[PDB]
Amino acid sequence: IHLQLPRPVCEAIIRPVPEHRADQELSEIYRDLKATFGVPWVGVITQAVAYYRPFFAEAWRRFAPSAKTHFFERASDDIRIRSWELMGQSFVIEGQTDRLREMGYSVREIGQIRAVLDIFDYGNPKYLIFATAIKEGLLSGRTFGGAAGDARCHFPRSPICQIDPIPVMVEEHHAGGTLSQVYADIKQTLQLPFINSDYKAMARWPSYLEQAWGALKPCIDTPAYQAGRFDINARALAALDALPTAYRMSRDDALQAGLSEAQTDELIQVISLFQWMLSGLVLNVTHFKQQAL
Amino acid sequence: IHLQLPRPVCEAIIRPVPEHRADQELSEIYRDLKATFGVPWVGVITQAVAYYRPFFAEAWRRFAPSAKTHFFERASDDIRIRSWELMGQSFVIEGQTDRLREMGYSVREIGQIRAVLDIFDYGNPKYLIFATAIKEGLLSGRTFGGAAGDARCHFPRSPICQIDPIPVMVEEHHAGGTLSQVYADIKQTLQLPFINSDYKAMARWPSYLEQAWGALKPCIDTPAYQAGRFDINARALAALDALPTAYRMSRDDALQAGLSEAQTDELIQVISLFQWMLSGLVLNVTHFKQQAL
Amino acid sequence: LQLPRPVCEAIIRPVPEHRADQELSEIYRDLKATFGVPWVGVITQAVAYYRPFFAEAWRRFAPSAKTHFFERASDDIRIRSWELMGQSFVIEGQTDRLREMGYSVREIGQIRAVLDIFDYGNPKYLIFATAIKEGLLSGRTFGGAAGDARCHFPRSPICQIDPIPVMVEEHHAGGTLSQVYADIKQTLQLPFINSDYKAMARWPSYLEQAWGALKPCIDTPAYQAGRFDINARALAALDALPTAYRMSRDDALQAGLSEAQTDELIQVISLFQWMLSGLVLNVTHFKQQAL
Amino acid sequence: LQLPRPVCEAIIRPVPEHRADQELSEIYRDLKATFGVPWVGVITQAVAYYRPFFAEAWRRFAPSAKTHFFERASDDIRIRSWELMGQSFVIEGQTDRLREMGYSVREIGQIRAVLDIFDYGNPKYLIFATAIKEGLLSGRTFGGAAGDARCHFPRSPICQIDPIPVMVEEHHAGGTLSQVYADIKQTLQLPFINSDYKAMARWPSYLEQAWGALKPCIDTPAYQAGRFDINARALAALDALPTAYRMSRDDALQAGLSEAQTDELIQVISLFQWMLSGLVLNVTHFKQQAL
Repeated sequence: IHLQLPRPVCEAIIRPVPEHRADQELSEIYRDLKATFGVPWVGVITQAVAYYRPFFAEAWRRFAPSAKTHFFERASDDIRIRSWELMGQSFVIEGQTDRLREMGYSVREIGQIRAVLDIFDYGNPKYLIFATAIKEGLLSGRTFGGAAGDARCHFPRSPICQIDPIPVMVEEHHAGGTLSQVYADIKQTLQLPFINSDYKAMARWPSYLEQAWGALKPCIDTPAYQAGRFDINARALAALDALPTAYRMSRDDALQAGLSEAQTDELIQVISLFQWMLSGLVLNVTHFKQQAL
Repeated sequence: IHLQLPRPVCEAIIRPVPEHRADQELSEIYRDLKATFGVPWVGVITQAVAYYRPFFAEAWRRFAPSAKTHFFERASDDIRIRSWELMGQSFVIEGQTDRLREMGYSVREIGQIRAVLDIFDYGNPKYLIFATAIKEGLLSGRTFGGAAGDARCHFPRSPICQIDPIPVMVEEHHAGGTLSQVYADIKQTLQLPFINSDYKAMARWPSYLEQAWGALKPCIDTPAYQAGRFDINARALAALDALPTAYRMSRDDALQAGLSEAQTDELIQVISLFQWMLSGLVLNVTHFKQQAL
Repeated sequence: LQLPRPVCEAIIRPVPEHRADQELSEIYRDLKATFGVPWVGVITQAVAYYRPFFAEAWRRFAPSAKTHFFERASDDIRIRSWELMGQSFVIEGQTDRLREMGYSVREIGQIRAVLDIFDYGNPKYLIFATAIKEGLLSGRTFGGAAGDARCHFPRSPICQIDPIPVMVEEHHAGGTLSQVYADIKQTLQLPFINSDYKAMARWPSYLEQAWGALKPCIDTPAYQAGRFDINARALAALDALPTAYRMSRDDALQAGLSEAQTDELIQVISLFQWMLSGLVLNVTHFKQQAL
Repeated sequence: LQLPRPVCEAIIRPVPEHRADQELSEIYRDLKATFGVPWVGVITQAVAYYRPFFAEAWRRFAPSAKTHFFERASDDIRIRSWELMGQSFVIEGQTDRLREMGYSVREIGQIRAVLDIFDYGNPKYLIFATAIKEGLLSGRTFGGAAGDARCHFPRSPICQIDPIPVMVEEHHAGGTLSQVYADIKQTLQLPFINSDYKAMARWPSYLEQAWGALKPCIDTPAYQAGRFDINARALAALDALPTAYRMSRDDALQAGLSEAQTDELIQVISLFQWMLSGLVLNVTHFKQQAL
């Protein structure tokens, strides 16, 4: 009837290691991840995988060569583009700029809000593709990519990037009552046990987040949203298949790296949920950005 | 029975021009103020005076030579020191670092909170002395300072400073729900129609502000707080008398700058309230800082 | 295949960012923000002397600059340059030699990051320079076709616009540094020193090294062919601008320039436009050295 | 009054910030954050070679460094230097000549901000160097008296620590810059180039100018006398440290150094401690030139 991306089962407890808690050793991997993706934040996805640290270190080591490439840059960008395309076609997204002005937001402040949205509009596809690699590698045991056709695919990615500062994020333990209820609403509506970095950064401006989320919420899990989400997911799987450097990181690789059988089961649930989440997050950020046009 | 600083009458509307709204010309004055004070934010006191822009520009022009001096640095610093001294002596201020940890705050986060408190602990004395200059100059029509004394008083101040970026502040139009309630509580308790930059910056961590304000609130307008406040105000007055470069900015000077009689009356009420406010703010930040030791 | 240097008797008058007044600095900021780069090119500094033309040219060009199309066409020039220099030249790695000179791993990383700025940014300036020159010379209207709707989408968001890279300006320069600059000017046939070399000059012994290895490649047959190819890419980009660009001699008059000033501008932009195809190759060479 | 240069056979082995490993970098960071300065002095880079001693000495000195007393005593040294150079020399302004060389208002602003960094921080390094040296030479316990309780209060909090100043390192330098560096070494009797001159060297023509104006003042009678005075202030600051500092030869042994390594350290710190009184005067001179 319409394409619907099924949410996986996750009973595993999720234990993200935030940047402000990461020890020196973890922080160096975090630094490399941000420098390579060219983003100023470590994804909650990668924070959660990092709990299984030796797996995280090895999976990053193996994925990183592909992430440095022209191919990966383009594949990520094309997902941003597809999202923009879908949401523009399927939804009448009224602009919120006048409404924000009426609330008292100045031109500069709205500019700052846009800039925060741009960070995630750029970065999230990269996280989506990485999460997809981690999940599919664990589930299938397959070796992905490394076909090396067009030589330009292996060229270095477009070199510029913003890696500082970490965006201002209102963590759950920072948050007061009213903000906690918006977080609760987002969690329930999106079927997640965590608050994404994106929403926490928007929450630097609580009345903006309330507005932006309130306009998005009715679109969630409409047929068009759901079909679009499925499409974004398919794009991410297609990118995994075309990685310029082969990626393999199976259960046995996880065991080799020092995970137990039980941790590996747990990790599979954790990454599956994050991977599913990420196609939705891409569409959501696109919606926010188009609202603020 | 004990020294207490009378709150002036202000029925005039306060119209601060925030840094995110200031036009090009005002922003240049704002930049010079920050560079000269050595602080990363424009005070709400100076924002409110800036509404009367030709007065603000001429008053800053006349005060700036003094603010650049070794004297001003030392006099401001001595007010910080006096405040530290008074609050230490008069109150049993229990450390809140353990509670913050229990609430989920990391070592790095608590460090960031302290850094924010330091900005205001350093800068507020300077704003206090300036507001005192503006108020007394208008009320008295007197010429303050300019005495030949110790040549070293005219030397450049301690040269290092911190002027970027503007602290993250949760503006009233940013706030939602419970933060506005905390803001309401602060306004009513401190008898102010506005929220200070200091509390808007603490509000970056709403649960921290709630704790810090809760611990401070019972101290407000105890005899010891009030007597301390009076002493801080007295130091401010003494500093004005010893400015190394003479400052005069009377009603007549205000009229010559292009203010109307009615604007000058309004400005007098406005500055009087801020001047009064600032002795209290200094004690409050000291309290926060000692809590967070 | 060969790009002949144009004739330029006109004096070039860059307005550096550290001298630009408030109004001009606002246009400079917008340029940087849109291109997503931390520096104002000497190309745009020189055109800024003709301020009413500069402001209107930017006004007309900026809508295209903000697009996916522009991001991709600029990126494809960088890719092509990488491809050409890789195939056409044996470019020996210089990292070992840098280390032997006392450069640490972190310093070499810093040097690479400076190179990446220009590697990214120069194609954008090249296309803009091409737009200005051909607009003036031909009076034609370039681009503006609907075509693929995605071409008009906003470009890939993220950018680095601060700080301005540390540049050793000519009046900063001492004796031997002035001599490297003179050599560069002579060899490249330019009356000015590019931002690229000035930034490299923050590490004088590094600049000498890198320029040293590049210099014998300049104006070899393969370099010239490569340069011709890069120029052709810039012209193709201009023909496919998603938003129409027209800015003729007559438009220059309407913007506030006199006829004589327009004629001078034409000489100035022609020199810079020619220069930029070569700068792209040169930075690509530096970058491959530093691999 | 005169201040003799100590004998120093020892090789000085600074560990620069761009080479420091993770462990040392954390001490460097705490040093900068406590002093409130954006660079790690060469004094501390050299002592860092004796890392077990450096870590313990800093551990012992840091509680004093954090205080109101230390902020004031350091500041009073800056003031005294300002005072002395003002009285003892006719220092001609150089802003006009810099402008005439092509420096803009903003560039001269940037130059002044760099000088301010060292004007602020060098007295702190001087006092620390004096503590290390005298601790080792005398074996005494310095300070630790209660006295005025305000002396133990935390220092004026605000600080600029964030970007390391751009410094043209000796291996960055080529040609004529290496000559100016050699002149500085010979004139000041040092085997190294201070962070302050390396930062001024970001503008090579400015450094030549500023050094050229200072040089005839070096080791005149009024300069030597002022230097002696600055040294004596540092010694007084040490005697009044709010928290006791003891770090003897025996402490050096307990910290992990051998006896021979301690003998060498004593030579190294003695040379730096002597250098620092001179550096304070020099930066004061630069700063008054640039008014």
